[PDB]
Amino acid sequence: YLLEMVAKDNLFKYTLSNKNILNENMKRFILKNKLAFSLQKHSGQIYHTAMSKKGKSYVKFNMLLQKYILKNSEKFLSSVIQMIRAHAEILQIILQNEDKRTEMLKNYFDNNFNESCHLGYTGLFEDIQTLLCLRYQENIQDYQNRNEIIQQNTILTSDEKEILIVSPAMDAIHTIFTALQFIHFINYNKD
Amino acid sequence: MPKNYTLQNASNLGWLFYKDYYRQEPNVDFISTQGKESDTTADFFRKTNQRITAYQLNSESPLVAAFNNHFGTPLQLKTIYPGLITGSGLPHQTGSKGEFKLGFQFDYTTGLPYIPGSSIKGTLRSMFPFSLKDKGSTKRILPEYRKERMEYIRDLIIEVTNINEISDTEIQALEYAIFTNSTPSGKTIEFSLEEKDVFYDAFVADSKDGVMLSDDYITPHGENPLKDPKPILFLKIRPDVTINFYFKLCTTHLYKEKVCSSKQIEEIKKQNDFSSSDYKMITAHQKRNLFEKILLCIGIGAKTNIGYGQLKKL
Amino acid sequence: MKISKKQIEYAIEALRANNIITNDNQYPKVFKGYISSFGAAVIQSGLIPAIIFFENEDNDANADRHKIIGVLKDIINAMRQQYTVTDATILVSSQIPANYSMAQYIIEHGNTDQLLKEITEAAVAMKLALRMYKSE
Amino acid sequence: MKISKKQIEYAIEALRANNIITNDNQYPKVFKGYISSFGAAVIQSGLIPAIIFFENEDNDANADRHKIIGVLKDIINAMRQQYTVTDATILVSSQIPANYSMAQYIIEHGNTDQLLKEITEAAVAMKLALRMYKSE
Amino acid sequence: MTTRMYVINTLSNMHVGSGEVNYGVIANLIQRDSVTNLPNINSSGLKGAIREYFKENEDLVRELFGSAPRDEKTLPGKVRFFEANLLSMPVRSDKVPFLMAISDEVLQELITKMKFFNCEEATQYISHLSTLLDNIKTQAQGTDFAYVFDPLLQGAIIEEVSIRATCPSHIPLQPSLKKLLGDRLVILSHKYFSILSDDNHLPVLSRNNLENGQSANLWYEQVLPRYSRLYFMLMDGNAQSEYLKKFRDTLCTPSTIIQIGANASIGYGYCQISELSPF
Amino acid sequence: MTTRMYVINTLSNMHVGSGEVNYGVIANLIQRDSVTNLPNINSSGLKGAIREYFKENEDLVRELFGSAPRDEKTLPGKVRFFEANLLSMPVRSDKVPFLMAISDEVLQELITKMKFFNCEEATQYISHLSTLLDNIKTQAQGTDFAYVFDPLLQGAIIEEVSIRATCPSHIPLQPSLKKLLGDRLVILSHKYFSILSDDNHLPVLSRNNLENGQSANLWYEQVLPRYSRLYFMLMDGNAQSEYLKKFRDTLCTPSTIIQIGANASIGYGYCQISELSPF
Repeated sequence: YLLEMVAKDNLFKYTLSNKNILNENMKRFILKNKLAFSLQKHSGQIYHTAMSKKGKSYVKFNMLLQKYILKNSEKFLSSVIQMIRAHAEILQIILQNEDKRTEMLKNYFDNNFNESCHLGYTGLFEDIQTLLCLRYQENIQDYQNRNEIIQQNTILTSDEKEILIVSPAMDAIHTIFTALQFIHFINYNKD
Repeated sequence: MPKNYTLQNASNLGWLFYKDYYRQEPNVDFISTQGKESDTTADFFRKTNQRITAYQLNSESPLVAAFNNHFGTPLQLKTIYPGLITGSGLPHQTGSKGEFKLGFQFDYTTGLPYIPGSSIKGTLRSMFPFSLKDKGSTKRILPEYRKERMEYIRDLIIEVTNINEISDTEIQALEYAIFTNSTPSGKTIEFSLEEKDVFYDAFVADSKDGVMLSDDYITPHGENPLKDPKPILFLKIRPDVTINFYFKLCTTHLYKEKVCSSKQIEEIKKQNDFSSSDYKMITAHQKRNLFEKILLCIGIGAKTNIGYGQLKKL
Repeated sequence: MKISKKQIEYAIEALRANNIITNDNQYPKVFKGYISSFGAAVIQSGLIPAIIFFENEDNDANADRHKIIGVLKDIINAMRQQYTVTDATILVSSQIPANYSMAQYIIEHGNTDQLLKEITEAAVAMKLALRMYKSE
Repeated sequence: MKISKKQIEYAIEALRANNIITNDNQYPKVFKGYISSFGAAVIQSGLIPAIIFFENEDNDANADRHKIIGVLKDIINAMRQQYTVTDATILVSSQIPANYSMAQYIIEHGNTDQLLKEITEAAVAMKLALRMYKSE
Repeated sequence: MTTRMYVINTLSNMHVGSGEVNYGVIANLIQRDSVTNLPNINSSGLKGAIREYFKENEDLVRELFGSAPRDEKTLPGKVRFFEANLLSMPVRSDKVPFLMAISDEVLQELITKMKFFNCEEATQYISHLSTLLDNIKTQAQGTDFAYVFDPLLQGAIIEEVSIRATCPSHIPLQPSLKKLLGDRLVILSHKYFSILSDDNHLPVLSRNNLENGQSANLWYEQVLPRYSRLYFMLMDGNAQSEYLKKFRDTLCTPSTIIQIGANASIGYGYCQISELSPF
Repeated sequence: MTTRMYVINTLSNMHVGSGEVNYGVIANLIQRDSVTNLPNINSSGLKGAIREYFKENEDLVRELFGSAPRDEKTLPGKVRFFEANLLSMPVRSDKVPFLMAISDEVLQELITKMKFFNCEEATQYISHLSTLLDNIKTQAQGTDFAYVFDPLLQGAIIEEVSIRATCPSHIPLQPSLKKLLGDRLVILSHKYFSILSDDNHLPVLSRNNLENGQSANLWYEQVLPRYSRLYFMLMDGNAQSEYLKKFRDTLCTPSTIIQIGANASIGYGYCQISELSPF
């Protein structure tokens, strides 16, 4: 499922082809070169995201995973993870503010985590900010016109529109959140 | 009850001055305008003021002995005769005649007159260069203020300790360590519990052969020299009264321009790189000497520009 | 201690009634200091000394300083007006006579804690209500 | 009290509107403390005393503390808009007039339960939205 | 060996500031108990102060109080600190400088706490405090009272002209109870004690901030009067005997003074802690 | 014999966290009932605290509470722990230091729970509680009420809700009802109790963390007032009579104190458990 209907964007094509919309205008919005992964921990919690392997977001993601995963010595903060989840709407507003997006992201990550212990994790914060901004830019480039035209479609049911319309900012936030949770899941031992 | 203020037979001075002062007697009026100016009210307040200023304190008083036991050895100074005034701004007046129109600072539990440690801290810091905050209404006064206070504190430091050279940064660090127990630029220093300057409450310790409280007049003649002046009555600490100043002070270590704790200074000394020209020390004895010189220079209390609350050595 | 909105309403009405807030919703600047000084005197010296000091009208002060005592009486009267029958058995619900001296009223009624609590309530209400207005 | 994104956008617009955020995305540092302390003042002193304290313009504050009350009113007014108008709805979707001060509005309109909830949520949105800007 | 009662004798004024915005006269008020509205020290503040005193002994602090806030591992605290409820408050008088004020309800709360917590020497104290309480209630017969246990302190004005002291010559005050509650002890009705211990009657201190000799700010501070007595319970957990003995010996020595509350640099809140002496 | 009612008498201020991010003034909030929104202890917390008290008796906890979280074998617990709902709460008063506040809806809920579960001494308690509630409804006649049952408590004020309690002379308070609901008991309407028990009227305490004398953090904690009373049902499964009897004897011993909630090292949430006394 992850390879077919998520990584290869076969949800979009299949859903449109079932209702016989398809057509060349929508086919040019089909996206490929994507990585999709899910992590089902022993409990039933799924961490599932998809990202483009074209562009700088993938290389920043790989460098972050190389950086903050301990070997067998940059330090990792675990409370940023719950900040991403809880403050997702605020991060969406900050990302959608185009003119001052980087400045607002830095100010938000500085005003939160504004304590003495957080001075040692400035590298993590700025890495997260840059990766999130890159992910949002690639997301908007890949999805904005697609979402706009899907919204205007006159035969699609609201359920299909909702499962097809991908929010550019929340998907980037979720990608960063899942990357951070994968880092924490690798790092933390039950000791 | 009469002289020799003791824990056994004596009324609380603060209670007499603030609570029992304006008590209603069968034939005393100070509500109506006639009552406040009548001589019956004047006699009532005269009797109350006599009761207030009819108390002595012995040298070996158990209260002062307990203070000495609790707060360490005292710094004993004597009162010049303007008198000593503290807590003057407290509200104490009804518009009557013969009453004390000014507030006084009395310890609640003991009733002995005292100077709160905050007053001592502020008076001592007021002659240090960094006692004024930048704010923005201070901007004009700030440069001159720091300059004169730097020169004064520099001469005092060279006087009291065996240091032949100090700097503005060193003076800043010393002042902030002494009063704020921190650094001039915010962040704190890992100080020991002992390494902390505490300013206790100064207490009246000995009224040798007389009472400790007196009554005094300030008569502000108005801006109209052709109108009648206002006699204002208040309560002062008598001259030649031993005031015990209690402090808990430590030794300050200054290496280079920064203040160091004892734990840091031990490692700094043991380092293969060291400079006696950079390591400065102010002993707690020399700190107490500095505070004593400041107190002798400026004094304590209210109306100090008029002279109230100036001291000599005992 | 929490000041009720009803107390603030009574304070506003009393400030307007004893000609403290002008028809332009402004007050003389010295009355804020008057009210702060009254609160400090009440806590430090006592109810009788503070009320006697601020009930004076031969005072050569810059404004009509007895107006705060008048406002105090108005607020206390409004407070006592809304007393319940359950409260009237324990508290003195009688309306303070207008011409009657406030200090004399306190003295003839002892020095009960009820009057002290009412005075403190009304003083804080006066403070807040004055803060609600502009000081020209 | 979960983060309400719409209230966050309202807070952003109101912070820009009441001249708190400069053209460069910075604000006077003291406003952080103002927003943080307003909620505590409301909880442990009462809504009216807290509003009166923060609405005063005769204060010895390092900045214009009364701007936060205007931002609060703007957020509340924005919330009164986009209220589902129906016969069963408790909420009063009547906008607060600009000429009325916030303290008067709660005094004259004596249904504080709606106003208290709206003011608390608006203050939370204020504090959460102030963090997007530099704390100069 | 588990639960112990300690009496806090404050050598100076104490300000354990509550987080409170009072828009009346007193800007800074002190913490009051959530139930009886009497002045108290929150257990967190007491634990912090005592931990600050013992900070030099890393082992003792780690074993008794727990781990530091900034630590990779966190260690649960072993010793339990209970809030310090007010026991005796000095009250100004005319015959004597100050008497130690306790209330019948404060005594009832003390007896109830001793019964519930099972202090070390609780049995005899409970018995004699109870007997004193029934004697006082039998004498009072419902009316308000101010009972002193020295015939010389008769007619004393307990901080208010309304509260006059009388000596009931049937109630004996045992020497150990005098040691616990104070030398010059007056036991008041709850109405009288609540009048004497409310926000309008507690001692207030005036402070201002000067800028180049000119006043910039002005505020009033509420303080707990000097020589006040507060009692708190200490529970020994599974702590080591050696560290516990060192802690108790240091805490209960006459030369140990602990700073509790605010305004440490200006002398506020210096206290002596004394263990409950055998009856 | 299966279902018994246990009353929780808190000796300290209790804080049972809810794990809810408030984003407002009070970061740390206490647990509240799902339906009535009254402060409560989740049965998981009750079970954990009582298990922690009995952790020394490994056999008893294995038999009654079940197997430890890390155990190769799993053994389901036999005793059923029900959530502790607020019964009575201390409210500030003037005549007395505090009153025991209960609402008529809380009494109705207690009657309903005793009817549904059939506690051991349910019949007499239900009868007398229903008679009391019917008398209260007859006296009030649909209005807002505040009724005290000692004639000395007439006119006692509730500080948070500025009302004074009346004395309905027609209604008797049986001594067992006094032992269950608390001494100095006041019964008031649901509106009054809801205002008394909301987030704005519960005791909120300010706390901070100091680093070398500098404040690092600042947060507000709300607590359930000390001397509050809570009731919960205990249903025994096929539990062995020996371990069950030992459990009841140790739980209801006056020497037994159980810590439920957070802030244990600062003495929060220490309680006594007692059974429903025979009527």
